[PDB]
Amino acid sequence: AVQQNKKSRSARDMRRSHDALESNALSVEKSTGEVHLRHHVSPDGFYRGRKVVDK
Amino acid sequence: ARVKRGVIARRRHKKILKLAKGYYGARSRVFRVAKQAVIKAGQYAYRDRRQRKRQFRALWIARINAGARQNGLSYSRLIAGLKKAAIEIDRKVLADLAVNEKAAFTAIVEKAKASLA
Amino acid sequence: MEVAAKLSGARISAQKARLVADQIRGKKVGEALNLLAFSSKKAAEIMKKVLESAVANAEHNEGADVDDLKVSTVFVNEGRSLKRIMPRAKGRADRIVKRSCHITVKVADK
Amino acid sequence: MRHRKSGRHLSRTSAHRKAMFQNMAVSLFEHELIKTTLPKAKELRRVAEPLITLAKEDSVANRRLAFDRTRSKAAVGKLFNDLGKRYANRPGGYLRILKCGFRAGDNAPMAYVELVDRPV
RNA sequence: GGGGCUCAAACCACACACCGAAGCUGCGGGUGUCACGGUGACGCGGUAGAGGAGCGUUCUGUAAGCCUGUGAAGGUGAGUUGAGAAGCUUGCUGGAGGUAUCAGAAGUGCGAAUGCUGACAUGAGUAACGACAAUGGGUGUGAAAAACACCCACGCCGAAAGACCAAGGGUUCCUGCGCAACGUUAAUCGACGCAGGGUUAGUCGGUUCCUAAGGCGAGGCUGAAAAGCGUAGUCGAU
RNA sequence: AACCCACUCCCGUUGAAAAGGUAGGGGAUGACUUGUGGAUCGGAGUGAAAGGCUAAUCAAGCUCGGAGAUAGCUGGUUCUC
RNA sequence: AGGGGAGUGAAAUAGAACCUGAAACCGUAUGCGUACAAGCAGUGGGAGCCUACUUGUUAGGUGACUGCGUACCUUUUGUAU
Ligand SMILES: [Mg+2]
Ligand SMILES: [Mg+2]
Ligand SMILES: [Mg+2]
Ligand SMILES: [Mg+2]
Ligand SMILES: [Mg+2]
Ligand SMILES: [Mg+2]
Ligand SMILES: [Mg+2]
Ligand SMILES: [Mg+2]
Ligand SMILES: [Mg+2]
Ligand SMILES: [Mg+2]
Ligand SMILES: [Mg+2]
Ligand SMILES: [Mg+2]
Ligand SMILES: [Mg+2]
Ligand SMILES: [Mg+2]
Ligand SMILES: [Mg+2]
Ligand SMILES: [Mg+2]
Ligand SMILES: [Mg+2]
Ligand SMILES: [Mg+2]
Ligand SMILES: [Mg+2]
Ligand SMILES: [Mg+2]
Ligand SMILES: [Mg+2]
Ligand SMILES: [Mg+2]
Ligand SMILES: [Mg+2]
Ligand SMILES: [Mg+2]
Ligand SMILES: [Mg+2]
Ligand SMILES: [Mg+2]
Ligand SMILES: [Mg+2]
Ligand SMILES: [Mg+2]
Ligand SMILES: [Mg+2]
Ligand SMILES: [Mg+2]
Ligand SMILES: [Mg+2]
Ligand SMILES: [Mg+2]
Ligand SMILES: [Mg+2]
Ligand SMILES: [Mg+2]
Ligand SMILES: [Mg+2]
Ligand SMILES: [Mg+2]
Ligand SMILES: [Mg+2]
Ligand SMILES: [Mg+2]
Ligand SMILES: [Mg+2]
Ligand SMILES: [Mg+2]
Ligand SMILES: [Mg+2]
Ligand SMILES: [Mg+2]
Ligand SMILES: [Mg+2]
Ligand SMILES: [Mg+2]
Ligand SMILES: [Mg+2]
Ligand SMILES: [Mg+2]
Ligand SMILES: [Mg+2]
Ligand SMILES: [Mg+2]
Ligand SMILES: [Mg+2]
Ligand SMILES: [Mg+2]
Ligand SMILES: [Mg+2]
Ligand SMILES: [Mg+2]
Ligand SMILES: [Mg+2]
Ligand SMILES: [Mg+2]
Ligand SMILES: [Mg+2]
Ligand SMILES: [Mg+2]
Ligand SMILES: [Mg+2]
Ligand SMILES: [Mg+2]
Ligand SMILES: [Mg+2]
Ligand SMILES: [Mg+2]
Ligand SMILES: [Mg+2]
Ligand SMILES: [Mg+2]
Ligand SMILES: [Mg+2]
Ligand SMILES: [Mg+2]
Ligand SMILES: [Mg+2]
Ligand SMILES: [Mg+2]
Ligand SMILES: [Mg+2]
Ligand SMILES: [Mg+2]
Ligand SMILES: [Mg+2]
Ligand SMILES: [Mg+2]
Ligand SMILES: [Mg+2]
Ligand SMILES: [Mg+2]
Ligand SMILES: [Mg+2]
Ligand SMILES: [Mg+2]
Ligand SMILES: [Mg+2]
Ligand SMILES: [Mg+2]
Ligand SMILES: [Mg+2]
Ligand SMILES: [Mg+2]
Ligand SMILES: [Mg+2]
Ligand SMILES: [Mg+2]
Ligand SMILES: [Mg+2]
Ligand SMILES: [Mg+2]
Ligand SMILES: [Mg+2]
Ligand SMILES: [Mg+2]
Ligand SMILES: [Mg+2]
Ligand SMILES: [Mg+2]
Ligand SMILES: [Mg+2]
Ligand SMILES: [Mg+2]
Ligand SMILES: [Mg+2]
Ligand SMILES: [Mg+2]
Ligand SMILES: [Mg+2]
Ligand SMILES: [Mg+2]
Ligand SMILES: [Mg+2]
Ligand SMILES: [Mg+2]
Ligand SMILES: [Mg+2]
Ligand SMILES: [Mg+2]
Ligand SMILES: [Mg+2]
Ligand SMILES: [Mg+2]
Repeated sequence: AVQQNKKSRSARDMRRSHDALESNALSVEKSTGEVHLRHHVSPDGFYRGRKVVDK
Repeated sequence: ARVKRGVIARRRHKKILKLAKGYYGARSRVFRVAKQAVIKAGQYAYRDRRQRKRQFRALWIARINAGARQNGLSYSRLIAGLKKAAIEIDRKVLADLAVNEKAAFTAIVEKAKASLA
Repeated sequence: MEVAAKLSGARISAQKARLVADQIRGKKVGEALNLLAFSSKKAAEIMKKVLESAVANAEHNEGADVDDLKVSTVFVNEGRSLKRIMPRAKGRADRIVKRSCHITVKVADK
Repeated sequence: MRHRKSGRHLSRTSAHRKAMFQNMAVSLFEHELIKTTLPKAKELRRVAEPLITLAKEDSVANRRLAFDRTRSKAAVGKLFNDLGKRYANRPGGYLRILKCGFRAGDNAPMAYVELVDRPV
């Protein structure tokens, strides 16, 4: 099936009112000061104040 | 002599689209829909120049009716008395006195009652 | 102040790229960069290079400081589109449009 | 429904699923630290942890059972000789899983599986 | 038509008042016909259709004129003027041409023709991403790696999904340098871009020798003309 | 079995495909299948005959001309008073 | 790739997809309206708010509430159909 009348500008923009994106949970590593995702290893290799992967 | 239509066609569309300002959707930005809206808006404007005279007279009557009954008289008995005495003030001025110059409206009403009508 | 930076012919659609652009409008430059560094969207990687260079333009050309700045203006315009052909069933052909956009970021101490 | 049901299909057949977790466990006992998807990392601890418990008692019966489950001669040698002796007094929980981010290619959540007391 | 209506807000007679149209009157304007020498009177819904009067566009004369870099046409706002098509004056853009008045000629006015050509919407960030043999780690390079290379381990074909001739194609083959577009994703990779290189025969396949079906065919026989058939002959591989 | 064919079901119908696929199915030393080259064609050819086939076109191919055929039939026909 | 300066030029919003650069279409910014309200989306009436200035018998923007109101073309005896 297909539309009988084309949708308007307002009709299609009302449908997109639920398309806004969310923001993640970012924490600051207390020892150094790097910003990482919450509950994730730092981009440097730190988690909860400990080297874990040494790059 | 070949004639090109580009320049006079553009001025003719722009006259219609300028009258369609403030309309909704395609009625103010595409010519085909805007032309019909401008024609229809001119039919209503012609017709509502007549209704405007009807709607205001009905408003004046409804307000003289309210003002006459505060003085103890209906609208139809007031008009009969006013024609009977001599008075020929408009309905537009009678409705204005009913709201603002209430002490002048009272004198006119008791003049109409004194005409035994 | 109001230093700008533009990226023309960004190889991504404007509707896709405008979802990211709404996240950083009016925010400070310091925190708008974190929000883009931890985003899964592809537009957030393209728009992170435009913002990072709009800050650099405010440094070399206007002697500003990163702390004072904030994203005063950001918008996404359309661009040229490439037109291709996609073969469908029963000998039919469809037209594919590959869309692009222009990304513009302005920073200002004001 | 799937009330009180255990396991993950992971869009693989049972033979594929069983064969993939052998490779991961065999690689883990050799490198001590691997990077995989988070859903796969959580299904691996139900395979690689019962193998370390089995190696705490060394006997012909146990090594044959371990080789039937990890068909790798080096992994049977690594167990019974390095692990199981290192973890001789650990009441379970021999591996640690840490979220690390998302892949560039498809945005899949990744993880780090490692052994708890690595020599590093 | 609804609310609601019972000495009615129903019905039957009588009476007085009011509401009520673009009808009639009052006031101010415009027009058609007729009459008189600006007044007077009667009119002024309208399809097919008949009759009358005009606006605007392109070119030619008026014009070796007039306007114009102290800013032409064109574009975009505002103000104003007519009963209308329309005219006029100015702000900004533009950067070199325009044409008063009165005449003459027309490729002379678009919303429709499942009209023609370009551009762009809605569906919609929706279906789909092409066999359901199958992938997991480590390392390297790199701006960046699920997909590139190497290693360890898994799977699949194996009278094929391996190898080789003929047809067909035509540089797709190898190396260095690249990633815009092409590859239904990314790409550092490629049958992609640029530049260089690469194919060696007495015996292999052709050509050369011989003919089949068939073709052409000196003379010839036939046929308005083009031409048809065919002898000697010479082409034609499977 | 290879090879040639197309009886049934389901899927697919904007298809992987302008006629396929997976499961079963018929013939399989012959009135068989197939490669290469050659012959017959538009009121003409060919046809174990279905008005079937003659380049995804067939109760008379395609292409260019007569040609802007003809259309008592549909559609459309552009500024103002 | 693309940009921010600096230079050339009378002029780079004349920058090589380069004179002018309209419309559909897509955005950012400001003013007002909009989440108890039913329909060709207008018009008659009309409050409040915002801006400008000659400070309210003015100009511009918006339009709460309310009376009336079923597009255009064609073909028809007749169409919101
Ligand atoms: Mg609909
Ligand atoms: Mg419709
Ligand atoms: Mg319909
Ligand atoms: Mg909007
Ligand atoms: Mg949405
Ligand atoms: Mg036009
Ligand atoms: Mg409006
Ligand atoms: Mg508009
Ligand atoms: Mg095809
Ligand atoms: Mg589209
Ligand atoms: Mg459970
Ligand atoms: Mg099996
Ligand atoms: Mg009674
Ligand atoms: Mg009247
Ligand atoms: Mg009248
Ligand atoms: Mg009069
Ligand atoms: Mg008339
Ligand atoms: Mg009349
Ligand atoms: Mg002239
Ligand atoms: Mg100027
Ligand atoms: Mg001209
Ligand atoms: Mg001008
Ligand atoms: Mg002007
Ligand atoms: Mg010149
Ligand atoms: Mg002239
Ligand atoms: Mg014409
Ligand atoms: Mg028209
Ligand atoms: Mg048109
Ligand atoms: Mg038409
Ligand atoms: Mg018309
Ligand atoms: Mg159509
Ligand atoms: Mg049309
Ligand atoms: Mg869309
Ligand atoms: Mg849908
Ligand atoms: Mg869905
Ligand atoms: Mg889907
Ligand atoms: Mg698939
Ligand atoms: Mg498919
Ligand atoms: Mg595939
Ligand atoms: Mg691998
Ligand atoms: Mg790797
Ligand atoms: Mg893959
Ligand atoms: Mg096998
Ligand atoms: Mg060849
Ligand atoms: Mg090539
Ligand atoms: Mg190659
Ligand atoms: Mg290379
Ligand atoms: Mg690609
Ligand atoms: Mg890239
Ligand atoms: Mg190449
Ligand atoms: Mg020979
Ligand atoms: Mg012969
Ligand atoms: Mg011959
Ligand atoms: Mg002869
Ligand atoms: Mg010969
Ligand atoms: Mg020969
Ligand atoms: Mg031969
Ligand atoms: Mg075959
Ligand atoms: Mg057959
Ligand atoms: Mg059949
Ligand atoms: Mg069948
Ligand atoms: Mg079946
Ligand atoms: Mg069979
Ligand atoms: Mg079959
Ligand atoms: Mg038999
Ligand atoms: Mg032949
Ligand atoms: Mg022939
Ligand atoms: Mg014929
Ligand atoms: Mg028959
Ligand atoms: Mg026949
Ligand atoms: Mg055919
Ligand atoms: Mg015929
Ligand atoms: Mg013919
Ligand atoms: Mg014709
Ligand atoms: Mg003829
Ligand atoms: Mg018509
Ligand atoms: Mg007109
Ligand atoms: Mg300009
Ligand atoms: Mg352009
Ligand atoms: Mg010039
Ligand atoms: Mg230009
Ligand atoms: Mg525009
Ligand atoms: Mg807004
Ligand atoms: Mg209520
Ligand atoms: Mg409300
Ligand atoms: Mg509604
Ligand atoms: Mg409604
Ligand atoms: Mg109103
Ligand atoms: Mg009004
Ligand atoms: Mg006002
Ligand atoms: Mg209203
Ligand atoms: Mg109504
Ligand atoms: Mg029609
Ligand atoms: Mg009919
Ligand atoms: Mg009928
Ligand atoms: Mg209707
Ligand atoms: Mg309708
Ligand atoms: Mg009707």
